[PDB]
Amino acid sequence: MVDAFLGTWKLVDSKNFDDYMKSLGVGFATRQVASMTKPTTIIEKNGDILTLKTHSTFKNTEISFKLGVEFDETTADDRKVKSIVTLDGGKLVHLQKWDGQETTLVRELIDGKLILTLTHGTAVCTRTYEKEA
Ligand SMILES: CCCCCCCCCCCCCCCCCC(=O)O
Repeated sequence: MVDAFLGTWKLVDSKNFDDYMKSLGVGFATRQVASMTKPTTIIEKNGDILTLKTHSTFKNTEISFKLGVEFDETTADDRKVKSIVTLDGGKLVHLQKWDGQETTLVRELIDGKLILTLTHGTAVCTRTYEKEA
């Protein structure tokens, strides 16, 4: 049900990522490098386990999860969170919880592009990824 999300994706547009990072308490120097970084996101499946890799010249991350089953995660900015990823309205919705805080990472396909919407506090960031062959 997730299959159109699978593959290798490259960042091609970013709006309000600094706002999002600052809301999370990321320091200025990290925000500065991150603002010029273009990650590659690789989404693969093996049975109902999904692996999501984010690779860049700055930070790399990898998570594996079953849809609808909570997992522990340590984010790129070193938050230790309780996470769950589900399909909702055809969107891949990743909710992270820690210290009573929450943030959502929502992925939706629009005209073949992967749109990642990141919300924390009032900050709303929209990052667009395009498929690599
Ligand atoms: C792994 C590369 C992530 C993007 C560059 C480094 C950012 C580090 C500080 C902010 C981390 C916030 C949580 C992760 C944001 C992921 C954004 C994305 O996948 O495009």
